[PDB]
Parts: sequence; structure tokens; C-alpha cells
Amino acid sequence: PITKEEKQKVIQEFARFPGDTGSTEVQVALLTLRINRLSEHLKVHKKDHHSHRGLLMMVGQRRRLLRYLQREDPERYRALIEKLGIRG
Amino acid sequence: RKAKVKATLGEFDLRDYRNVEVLKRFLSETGKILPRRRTGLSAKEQRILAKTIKRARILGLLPFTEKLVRK
Amino acid sequence: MLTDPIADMLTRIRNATRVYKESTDVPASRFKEEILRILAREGFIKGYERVDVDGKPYLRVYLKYGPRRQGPDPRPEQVIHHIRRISKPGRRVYVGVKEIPRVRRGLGIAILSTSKGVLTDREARKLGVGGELICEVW
Amino acid sequence: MRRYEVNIVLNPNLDQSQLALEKEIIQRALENYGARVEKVEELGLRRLAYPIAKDPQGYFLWYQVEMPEDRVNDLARELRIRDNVRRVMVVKSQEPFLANA
RNA sequence: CGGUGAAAUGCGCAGAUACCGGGAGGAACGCCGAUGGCGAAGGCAGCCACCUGGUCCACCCGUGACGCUGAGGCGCGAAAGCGUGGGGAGCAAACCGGAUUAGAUACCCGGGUAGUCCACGCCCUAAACGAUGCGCGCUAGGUCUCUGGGUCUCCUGGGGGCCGAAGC
Ligand SMILES: [Mg+2]
Ligand SMILES: [Mg+2]
Ligand SMILES: [Mg+2]
Ligand SMILES: [Mg+2]
Ligand SMILES: [Mg+2]
Ligand SMILES: [Mg+2]
Ligand SMILES: [Mg+2]
Ligand SMILES: [Mg+2]
Ligand SMILES: [Mg+2]
Ligand SMILES: [Mg+2]
Ligand SMILES: [Mg+2]
Ligand SMILES: [Mg+2]
Ligand SMILES: [Mg+2]
Ligand SMILES: [Mg+2]
Ligand SMILES: [Mg+2]
Ligand SMILES: [Mg+2]
Ligand SMILES: [Mg+2]
Ligand SMILES: [Mg+2]
Ligand SMILES: [Mg+2]
Ligand SMILES: [Mg+2]
Ligand SMILES: [Mg+2]
Ligand SMILES: [Mg+2]
Repeated sequence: PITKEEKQKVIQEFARFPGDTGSTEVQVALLTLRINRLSEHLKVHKKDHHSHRGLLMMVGQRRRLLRYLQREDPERYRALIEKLGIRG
Repeated sequence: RKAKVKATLGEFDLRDYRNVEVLKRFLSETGKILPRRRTGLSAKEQRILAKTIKRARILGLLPFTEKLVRK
Repeated sequence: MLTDPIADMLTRIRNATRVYKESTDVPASRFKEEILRILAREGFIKGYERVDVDGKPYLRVYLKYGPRRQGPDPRPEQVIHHIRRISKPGRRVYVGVKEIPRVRRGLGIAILSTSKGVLTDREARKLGVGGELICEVW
Repeated sequence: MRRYEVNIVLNPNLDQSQLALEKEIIQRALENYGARVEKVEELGLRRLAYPIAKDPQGYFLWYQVEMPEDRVNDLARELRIRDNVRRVMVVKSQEPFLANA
């Protein structure tokens, strides 16, 4: 899985200010995690079709948040993407 | 209400798959896991018990099946 | 999700009345409160009062009914017999002045949103202006 | 990492100097696979409900260990090679569910 | 012996059936098991560990409308069925034989190949059904049940059923 300790260090990494338990950047971050983490599982388990379902949902969600941020503050969008290497 | 095995017992661990002397009492004259009707167990309890007995049988302690002796 | 909150308001009142509720609360909005202000004047409701549900702005609409009746069903005549949303999102309905309609031979209301306010058909036709045709009542 | 409960059943007929050597080889597999032992209960032997491996008794080991997760499966089929082991069952530790009336 | 309404085909003195012990093999998991649970659907029940999705409740801490729907596209998709390879206990289309019957050329009985099983790639249909698209707000209650929380007589969420106000 992801242990609390692991995920917390992600949070603190992207946190827009001390204590931000969940801004946009943070949500994208934590979500980006869960995706790579799950995608990797799916390279091994190509038959877990059911879990793939949740992956589309996670992915699509990640897009809508970014989509929002692109419109909102296009700079924090560049930042957040580069700082995570996405859109490809 | 013939006899409820919830009452004839103190408190015990339902996840304890080694406590034969307890578990023994939730089976029939055959190895069969008693119905919740005779066990008096909760809805949640019975599912837990259910797994514990299965675990314990596989360990060799409780029987899968018996043979009915006309008593 | 919620898409029309004026529909939602009207429909809140409709459903309320059919059960002879004495009153129902409706999430507030400058606009809705205008429509209510109108409904008040014209006597379809006893009035609305602005209240607070869990520190959330709301509008207590206080409904009005007929008198009890004899016969084997005594549930009062409605006062708001029929309330109905006309311009809706995903088909707006704008009316020029010489196209503002008459509701029930003069007996009902059409509530209009104009650049001069939220007006009744008569109020608007008097100020010589038209606008969005919100709902009809009677 | 996670904590478990290693069960092992051995045949009852091992003389002391033979049973002692399966207890060590167990303890060296444990040793080997990161499995830090927290506590042990040798219940000795009970009479089974059915003939495991043709004999009506079985010798019982228990071990509340602390493996790292992803190696538990190795440990087991590594424990289970030893011929005098009749059954191994490792199991995740969980808080007791209490019931009465 | 088996087998049916009765019976034959079949199997049996190369010793069957019934009984005890040994071994191999495949496929499905009795009791729990519910009128229960989970899943978007198709669907999912021995046990264990690993990897993994959805989801509910409490706290009311963070973001600050970021939301809903969705032509085409893309993925999932029972059973049967196709290609290659492996597997084959039981079952069993076709086919073989026994009976029945006016005639069976079916329903009944004895066999039996595909198939049913695993992997990989296809097929993409269904009474794929709640024959009820998704999302949100509003409109009496009673009762049974699975599952959270509380100051747990009762209160308060989320499911699953039955009965019913208004209405339809
Ligand atoms: Mg015009
Ligand atoms: Mg035999
Ligand atoms: Mg064979
Ligand atoms: Mg469901
Ligand atoms: Mg179904
Ligand atoms: Mg807050
Ligand atoms: Mg702000
Ligand atoms: Mg703020
Ligand atoms: Mg969506
Ligand atoms: Mg959609
Ligand atoms: Mg298919
Ligand atoms: Mg198939
Ligand atoms: Mg094939
Ligand atoms: Mg083949
Ligand atoms: Mg024939
Ligand atoms: Mg046949
Ligand atoms: Mg056959
Ligand atoms: Mg809530
Ligand atoms: Mg409850
Ligand atoms: Mg309910
Ligand atoms: Mg009904
Ligand atoms: Mg009625």
C-alpha cells in the first residue's frame, strides 16, 4: 500500500503553506502517487480488470483538478506539472 | 429455544482458532457448523466464528465431518 | 446536481402546500427573495421571513390555504393552485412587452425579470418593459 | 512491517534429539527470512480430529513473529519442505473478538 | 450388480457389486448460508498470505464551484463458439445401443466425441431484467434486516426488504 508515513511526506512536499492538508496541488500530488502505485501493480497483474476501472477514475479526476488549475493560476499549473512530470 | 450456546459459555475470543474446548460446542453430532438458530450468535459473530472453525479444522483440531451414531 | 434553484424554490412551495405544511424553508438568494416578495403582495403566501439553518441563510415561506371544507374530504382549497416555471436553463424565454401574457383571464400572475425589476405581468406592462418570463401562478 | 502467527504441526514420534533439531531448523528459517520472534507457545501434542499423515496425533508449535510482509509466502513453503512437518499455517495477527450472553 | 412405471442395452466366474487399506488424477467447495454481503455491469462464496479497486461512519481540519451529463472514441462484457498449446475425474451437444410408442426419428435407460477446466489471443451477443439512464433537491409513517457513530430506553448516518400518507 502506501503507509501513512509515506503519504504524509508527499503532503508536506507539495503543501502550499505549513499545515495545508489538501489544496489543489496536494490533491493532485496524493492522487498522482496512488496512480503510479496502482499502474505499477497493473503491469504485473494485467488481469485485474476491475482495479483498472478505479484507475481511469483516479486519472480522470487528476485531469479535472489540473484542468481547473490551468484556468485558475496557469503558473502554479506549470510548476505542479513539472514538479511531478505529467502530461505525456 | 432448545439451548443457546451463547449463554452456556462465559466470554471468549471468536477469532481464537485454537480454543478447541470452546469451538467443539458450535458443531453438531456431525462436524457440521451449527446454524445461527442454535448458536444464538450475532450476525457479525457468526461470520467470524465461521471462519475461525474453518481455520481450526484445517489445523487438525476440529473435524470436517463426523458420523452419526444412533444414540 | 442543482441546476435551477428557482425551479427548486417553486417546487419546494408546490410540494409543501399539497401536504398543507404551515411553512417551508428554502435556501436564500437575493433573487428568490424578490420572487417571494411578489408572491407575498399578491396574497399567495402569508409572507416569508429570513432565517438561519445551521448558520446557513434560508427563507421561511409561510403558506396560505383555503378554509376547511365539509364533505368527505375537507382539505382546504389551495391558494396557490398551480405554480410553474417557464424560462428554464437550457431554454430561456424572453418576452417583448407586447408579448407578455395574461394568466387565467387576469386571475393569475406571470412573474417577470426585467431590467427594471422583478415585476408581475401587470406591473411590467405598466412600466412598458419586458424581460425573462420566470414562472406563472394561480 | 507486519506481525503474524506461525503454526506448525509435526509428527508426534520424534525422539527428543530429533524434535530438537526441527525446532532449530524452524528457528533458522525464521532467523533467515527477517522473522523476528516475539513469543512462543509449545502446546506439545493434541489428539487430532482426523488422521493427518495417517497418525492420530500431532505435535504443535506456535510463534507470534514479526516478518517483513512480502516474504511471508517464501517462509511458509520453506518451512513446509521439511518432511517431518505435516502442516504449516502462517496467519496475520488480529485483536480478539469477545462474545457472551 | 446396475437400471426403470416395468424393462432391456451394459457390467460380472479374466471374480463385478458390497467391505477394508494403499496410490494417482481432475474438477467443484457440504455445514456456516440468510428471504444476507460486495461489485458499474457481466458477475463474485473451503482456507492462507501477498498485490489491488470501490465504499461507509465519526472529526468538521485543508482546498474554494474545482460541479453534472456525455455524439463519437477507449476499456469491461454470462454461456455457447473460434485458433494454438496443455489438461480430462464427473458431466455431456452430435453420434452409438437399449426401451417406449400407432410411429419416436424425442421425453426414460446404458455408452460416448466436441465441450465443460488452465494459459494466451479472438468472438461481443442475452429475458446482458428492476424488462425502470445518470446526477441533484423536495414530498407522512410503520415494520424486518446487513453495516457504521452517540449524551448508545432511544437518537443519528449508509444499504437491503415488506406495508402504506400525499400524489401518480
Ligand atoms: Mg423580439
Ligand atoms: Mg477404496
Ligand atoms: Mg488420468
Ligand atoms: Mg448492488
Ligand atoms: Mg444477476
Ligand atoms: Mg472546515
Ligand atoms: Mg480563498
Ligand atoms: Mg479560505
Ligand atoms: Mg463523473
Ligand atoms: Mg461521464
Ligand atoms: Mg465473452
Ligand atoms: Mg466459455
Ligand atoms: Mg478451445
Ligand atoms: Mg485442444
Ligand atoms: Mg435412438
Ligand atoms: Mg444419455
Ligand atoms: Mg454417462
Ligand atoms: Mg454527512
Ligand atoms: Mg442503525
Ligand atoms: Mg432505508
Ligand atoms: Mg408498496
Ligand atoms: Mg391513495
